[PDB]
Amino acid sequence: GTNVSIQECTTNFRNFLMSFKYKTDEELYYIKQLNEMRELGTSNLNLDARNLLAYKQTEDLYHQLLNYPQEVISIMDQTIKDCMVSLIVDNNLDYDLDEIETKFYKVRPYNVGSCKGMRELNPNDIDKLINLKGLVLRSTPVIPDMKVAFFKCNVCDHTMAVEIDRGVIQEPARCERIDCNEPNSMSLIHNRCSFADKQVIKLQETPDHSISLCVYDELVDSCRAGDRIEVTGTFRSIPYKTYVDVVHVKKVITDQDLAKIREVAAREDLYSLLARSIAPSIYELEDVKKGILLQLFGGTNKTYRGDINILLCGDPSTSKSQILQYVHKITPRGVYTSGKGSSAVGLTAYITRDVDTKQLVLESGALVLSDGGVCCIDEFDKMSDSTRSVLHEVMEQQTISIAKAGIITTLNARSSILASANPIGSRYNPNLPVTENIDLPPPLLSRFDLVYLVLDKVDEKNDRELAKHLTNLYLELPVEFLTMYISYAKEHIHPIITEAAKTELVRAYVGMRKMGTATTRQLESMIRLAEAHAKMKLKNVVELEDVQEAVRLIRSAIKDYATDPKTGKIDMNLKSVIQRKLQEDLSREIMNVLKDQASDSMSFNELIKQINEIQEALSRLQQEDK
Amino acid sequence: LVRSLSPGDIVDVTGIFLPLLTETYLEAQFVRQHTSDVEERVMELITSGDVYNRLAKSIAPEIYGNLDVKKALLLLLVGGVDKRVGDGMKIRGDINVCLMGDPGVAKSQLLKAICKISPRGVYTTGKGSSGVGLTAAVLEGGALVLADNGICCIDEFDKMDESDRTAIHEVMEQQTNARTSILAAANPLYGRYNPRLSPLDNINLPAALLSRFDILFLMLDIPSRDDDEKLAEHVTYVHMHNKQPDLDFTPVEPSKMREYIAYAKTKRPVMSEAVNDYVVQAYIRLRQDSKREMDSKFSFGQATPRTLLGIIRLSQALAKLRLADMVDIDDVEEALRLVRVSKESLYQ
Ligand SMILES: Nc1ncnc2c1ncn2[C@@H]1O[C@H](COP(=O)(O)OP(=O)(O)O)[C@@H](O)[C@H]1O
Ligand SMILES: [Zn+2]
Repeated sequence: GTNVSIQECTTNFRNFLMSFKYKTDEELYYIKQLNEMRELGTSNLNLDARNLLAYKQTEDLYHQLLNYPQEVISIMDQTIKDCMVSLIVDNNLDYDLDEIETKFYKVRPYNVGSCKGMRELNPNDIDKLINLKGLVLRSTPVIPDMKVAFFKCNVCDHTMAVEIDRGVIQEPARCERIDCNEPNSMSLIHNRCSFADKQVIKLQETPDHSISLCVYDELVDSCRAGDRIEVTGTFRSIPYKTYVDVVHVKKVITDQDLAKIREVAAREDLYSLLARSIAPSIYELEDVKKGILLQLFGGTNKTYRGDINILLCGDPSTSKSQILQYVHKITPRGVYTSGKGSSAVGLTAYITRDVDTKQLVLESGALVLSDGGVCCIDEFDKMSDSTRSVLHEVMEQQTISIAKAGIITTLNARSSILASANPIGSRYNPNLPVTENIDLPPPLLSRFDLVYLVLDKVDEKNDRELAKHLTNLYLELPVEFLTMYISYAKEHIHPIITEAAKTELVRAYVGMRKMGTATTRQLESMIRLAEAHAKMKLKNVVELEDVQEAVRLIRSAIKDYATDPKTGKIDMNLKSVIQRKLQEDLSREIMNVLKDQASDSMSFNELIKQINEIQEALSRLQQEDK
Repeated sequence: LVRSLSPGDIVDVTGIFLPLLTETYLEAQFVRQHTSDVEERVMELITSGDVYNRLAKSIAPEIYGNLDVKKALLLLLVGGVDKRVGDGMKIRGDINVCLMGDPGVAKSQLLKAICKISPRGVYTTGKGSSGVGLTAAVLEGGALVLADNGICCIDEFDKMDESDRTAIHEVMEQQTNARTSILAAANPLYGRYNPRLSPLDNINLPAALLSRFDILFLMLDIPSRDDDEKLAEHVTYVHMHNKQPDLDFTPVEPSKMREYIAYAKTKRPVMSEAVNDYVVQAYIRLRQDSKREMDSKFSFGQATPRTLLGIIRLSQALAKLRLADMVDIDDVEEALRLVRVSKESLYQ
């Protein structure tokens, strides 16, 4: 039989429809919406199906409804019309009822509890209500299907209206007129009938493989290529192909977690803790910790994207593969790629026409699959020139335009790029300029936001610092919180640069400008990194402290202070006479200011701000008893 | 009975074999899948003693006396110890060794021997077979996937295509699964070696892949009357008699060699604080002096954390080879010995 009882279920829902609340949170849910639905000129309701698990009896209905979803929905349609009629004229709150009474309605639950996944379903689970999620790839054009058949008698012109029931066409045998009764006289007119839209949308399903979905009526063309989708429909396989008759589609934590987030947000060692906790296997590298982390935070997206990209110009023995391999896991799911093992087709796509669909179809490459996420490109120095040409438009407009035989179209591949590149030769050569140690053209090398020069020096002292860190780690914040933090930060914070932070950028950029390769590309990093720092701070505006720290980070990443302004070479070491004179001149002025004020002494905090606009110099004076 | 069968399962299935020509099929009815005994042999091995060298001496006695090289094979066959540190970060438990040398020295026989000894060994020559030898095809996995949790032996490594070597680098770095111990053999790029040139100049492979190796022994087919006299006598006796001329030594049979390696595989040695300080002291001592070796431009590679972690894996292997529950200093010194021995071939 049927688990659904016609009168029992409509009574059970009637109690739910008038008594449901979540636990001002105390207000009833649909006591408010019922009036709003009568106001609406819509033809259906997307029912808040998460309410079913939020109430006791509704979950019991769900298990009962698991095998009979159609019957209740059909009953709800009449119930909706009856609810409209009762609220309009029986409650005497409205009088516009004519169109509603004659027409037909539907209801769509959208947040039902998910099932045990696609591949885990069973032959008896066919025709049962399910809930799935996935990504839409392709869409078929509008396909009409028969609903009403129009027959005209070919000898007397009499017309009949015949409607299909359960997919059956019934040909009348004789004309229904009293006089004209010629057998088989009824004829079908193709273009006097009535049709309904049927569309097939292709979904890449990730169970709680790709499944070809199906939609009907107003649900067609509501789903388009690249849409992020959750499915509430019926798993189907009929005499046998696996497909889902989509009933509804969705186009898309505790307060204790908020307390946990705020504790890390409030503590002063926030940046220190993040570096200390992001990569246990990698020792120190404070700036590199700040670098990739700011890539994951990302800037703000306005219409101007925040896709920060980083080049690791380190020596070819520093753990950087140990990072990006680890980055691919910790980050929200992206794609791990190698420049050596990738091609222009491999990154972008292969696009071709389809006979059935009569419009372009795409086979997404590595780069496109990372749309909206993060991708890692190892062996960036070994990428083919044709493939490298793609990145120019990717890192300037996040789009790729193709114009070849029979195909002219543009795509979108908005993504973040993490790039690691060994120096030319077996090791970095500081005796040559930095731009000559990197095997990348200036047009491509300029558009990266951050370039990091990680060098390894043979120092016995620093060797023990690194060695004892690793050697004891393999004897004998968690990733769950870290991902929870990043997802929280990306979700909420959209900082806006303040007036004070804006003006400092001018002096910061001009200073690098007059030292010239300081193109306007690096000015993008002067805002992109600024927003990502405030987002980590969770401050809803970008602070000047974020601005100056990011500028310092760019300076430290490129090592400007250790780079020759003449030929671009790097100092190996990065007591001097200039240190002497500065200390001497500082000491001379301190001896005056300490006594020029109308006191024998003053606080050192005020003294520093008086002259800096020091501790060693005054300590030496104390040693000399001055 | 559904979902009792999965692809790749070696099973015994009972069913009704069912069908003017008639096609046939079977309706399954029942589905099933497919130590003191060896410890006594282990006790005999312990009774004989010299376990570290007996196994190395037992590795292909028909091959000339590359004892220090075959010792690397013993540790590679045993392998290191994996360390999932946490947060998804990984440290490989495999050992990679290269075998460079001139052609005609029959070095490929050791590749056959090691692959034969290992129960999960896959053998490969030159470029991948029809391209599908690497990665997978429309998926049918290649040699590297086939040798998962095993050993892959490659002859003429340098001749592999860029795509062939590209898949090699990912497995050498990520082990995906393609958890493999890589044993490579390659002829000199010029046909014959030139000691006056750097190893990178004499081979097609760059430093990016060679730095991923643990031990990088080089074979030089130097014509010397002294050495060749012993090797010729060694080989000519191998053809005359079905055993090596060193009849005073009784080699361990491959099954027992395999069993002890499997027995060793179960163990897990752990570092002590005494060896912990010794390892960092030896690392610092070797790294600082190795600067001169690279400055002389007459050494295979500079001392980097490849040496620190390489010894750690080798010391773990040596300790696990000795069935030791903890790592000792002599394993570290022996590991340091073999690493330093490998450089000696460049100075012939
Ligand atoms: N600072 C470091 N922290 C941890 N491991 C390191 C460090 N420097 C080198 N290593 C080790 O050296 C090896 C080299 O790997 P890596 O530098 O990531 O890529 P590549 O082998 O291409 O240089 C790795 O196994 C890594 O564990
Ligand atoms: Zn008629």
